Parts: sequence; structure tokens; C-alpha cells
Amino acid sequence: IVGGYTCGANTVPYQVSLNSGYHFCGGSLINSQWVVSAAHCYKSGIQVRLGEDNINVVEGNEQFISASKSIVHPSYNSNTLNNDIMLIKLKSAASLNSRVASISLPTSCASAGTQCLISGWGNTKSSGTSYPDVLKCLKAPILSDSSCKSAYPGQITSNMFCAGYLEGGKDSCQGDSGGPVVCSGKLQGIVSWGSGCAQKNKPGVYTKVCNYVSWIKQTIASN
Ligand SMILES: *C(=O)CCCC1CCNCC1
Ligand SMILES: [Ca+2]
Repeated sequence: IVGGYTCGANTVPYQVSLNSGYHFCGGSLINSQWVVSAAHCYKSGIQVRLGEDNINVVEGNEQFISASKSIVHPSYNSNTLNNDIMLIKLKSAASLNSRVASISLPTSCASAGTQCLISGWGNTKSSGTSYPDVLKCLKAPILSDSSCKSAYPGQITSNMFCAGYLEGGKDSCQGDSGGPVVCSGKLQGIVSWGSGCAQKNKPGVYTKVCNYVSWIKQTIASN
């Protein structure tokens, strides 16, 4: 996250770190046995780390659970990143409480101007790499579809939305992929792609979760 602040330990209880010997993507806990992340974060050998703040030190509250299966959306397109969403089932259920809790799925989509919270352990520099130890947060608004399409002509599908600042300086960045975009207590987006990090006129693009609620519910119910 570039231009963000330190969230504070366990203040984002649904945030998870996907680990393969190092942190490579974020995710969101939606129930005790399932996490939602981005399809482009897929790989085998994923260990889900819950209740984290400093990802390089065991501080207490951490729960490390292996993924039993990962389900990439059947229509995911790696070239356009359309349908960039994946579900991960945990080998055992997580222990929920105040430091580890699930986030609710939306009932309606959010409108332009809604302020959301984006969090993650991704790069904090737009020009070069600096990865933080603790979780960073950023408050960002959802932009209008016209500003989003004017920024990325021909690349925005109806399963994506832009959030951020056109002036540059504040954005999600590499390492934040797969993580949550929460607005009014509902998971509305997943960090997906953008051009560089916090560049002027190039906001971040997020997977529009409200378009997948029935798919998520139906997939969880059958697995
Ligand atoms: C995931 O970490 C790949 C890059 C994610 C982009 C970075 C720029 N802001 C939008 C998300
Ligand atoms: Ca830790």
C-alpha cells in the first residue's frame, strides 16, 4: 500500500496472508473454512496465515492453516484478468473471535463515491520496492465508471471497478493482490491490477465482488 498508514494490530480481523515460504498475496476470510482471493494469486502449496500483523514475527493470535483446495473462477482470463476471483477452502476451520473474524459478502453493489478500506503487506513505494512487516491500510473512494474507463480505455469489464486517487500518491501495489476492499462493512472488491502504483491518472482496478455472490454461495455449498 503506498501513501497508507499502519492499521494497528488485529484491527482488520478478516485479512489473511497467503504464504509459500514468503508472503505473496492477501485474501479475506468469509466464513471459518473459506477465503476469497484473486485468481491470479493461484499456486499450489499455499498456507493461509490468519491473525497476523507483523508477518516476520510470531506475536500471538496467528493461526497457520493449509489450504485443502483452491477454486479459480472457471471463466478467469489471465490476459484480461476478467473474473479475477478464487475461493480457498481451509484444511480445518479457523477459530473465530475478535482478532480473527469473517467479513460479510454484499447484498448490493456499491456506488461511486463510497469510501472503502484497502489493506495489505504489499510494497509501500511506487518507484522501487520496500515491503513492510506490519499491515498497512488505505481509505480510498470508488470512482465513477466514466473516470475508470477514461483511464483504462477498452480494459474495464463489468466485473471490475476503479478505486483510488487520480492525483497519484496513494494506491494498493504489488503484494496487496487478492486482498480486501471493504465498504460499509461488506467485501466489495479484491485487489486485482493497475498500471504501476500510485501514478497520476492510473487508479487501481478491483474485482467487483457483488457480481459473484451467487457463484460463491453455490460453489461453497457444493464443496
Ligand atoms: C498484486 O499485488 C498485483 C498488482 C496489484 C495492483 C497494483 C496497483 N494498484 C492496483 C492493484
Ligand atoms: Ca506474525
